[PDB]
Amino acid sequence: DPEVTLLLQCPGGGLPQEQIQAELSPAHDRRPLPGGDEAITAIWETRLKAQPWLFDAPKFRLHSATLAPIGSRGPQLLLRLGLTSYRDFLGTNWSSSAAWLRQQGATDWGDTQAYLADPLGVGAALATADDFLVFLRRSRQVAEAPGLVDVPGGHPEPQDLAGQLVVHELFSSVLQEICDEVNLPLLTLSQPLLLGIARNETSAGRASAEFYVQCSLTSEQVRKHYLSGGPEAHESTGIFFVETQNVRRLPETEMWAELCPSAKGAIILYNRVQGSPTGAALGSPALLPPL
Ligand SMILES: O=C(NCCc1ccc(F)cc1)c1ccco1
Repeated sequence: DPEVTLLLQCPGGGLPQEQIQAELSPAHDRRPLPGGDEAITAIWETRLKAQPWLFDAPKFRLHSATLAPIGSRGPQLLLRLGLTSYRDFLGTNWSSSAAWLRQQGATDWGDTQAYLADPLGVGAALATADDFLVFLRRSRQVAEAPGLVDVPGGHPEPQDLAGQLVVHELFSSVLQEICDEVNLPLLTLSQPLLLGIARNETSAGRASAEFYVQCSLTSEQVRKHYLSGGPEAHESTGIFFVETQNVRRLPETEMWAELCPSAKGAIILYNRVQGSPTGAALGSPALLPPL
């Protein structure tokens, strides 16, 4: 799967909010482009002159994520975050020249991402009360991965002492994206666990934080809520469900070729961190069938 790389796999079946620190610092920002940020301004001008209803928005930038030694007390993850924007994204990661920016970043800074916006995404492995994961079909009109299968998620917008508020907005944002797109009540959702971070190599390496969320509704109830919103209540064109039993071997199915890179990241991390039992009971052949 060359289109996705794992940057982080969380321990202990995934990390809760209270175990994560953020450092939000202008040291974690994109570096100015070698020939100047005028190239970004020029792409943005061209785009607004064809689609003048477009608007910019701030985004978090992922610089890096350091895990503590396993089994330790205290905070288990440090996220190093800067600030970027939708405009910077369109001028770097989504540029035809994005691979040239990665090579120049390697040369100048020893960092393939130094010249890339790299806005941070969130996604969820969302499980139902009857043990299915939730999948969504993308419109055939979107710029990236058109008509592909996705999971719930989005790209959160800004507004350990500013740090704890930033971790809170990240966890809050994945629940809000579930409520907005799947049309579920907030009180049917568990507090999220962070499974890990995955990079989309088809989008010049921009990362997404992948979470586990449990819903108290059945697959049939989730479907009713999604559909009862009508076509205008969601960006996706359909919803569907796969038994958690069957998610284990999804990379061997014809579905795998239809999954967008960030959804592949969510499913790989779900299988490694929530699946793959460690103990004698769940590890026994009748509960963990060989092959
Ligand atoms: O609108 C786009 N993507 C929506 C998701 C998103 C990605 C990155 C972001 F920074 C903010 C939102 C798009 C245009 C060209 C390539 O993708």
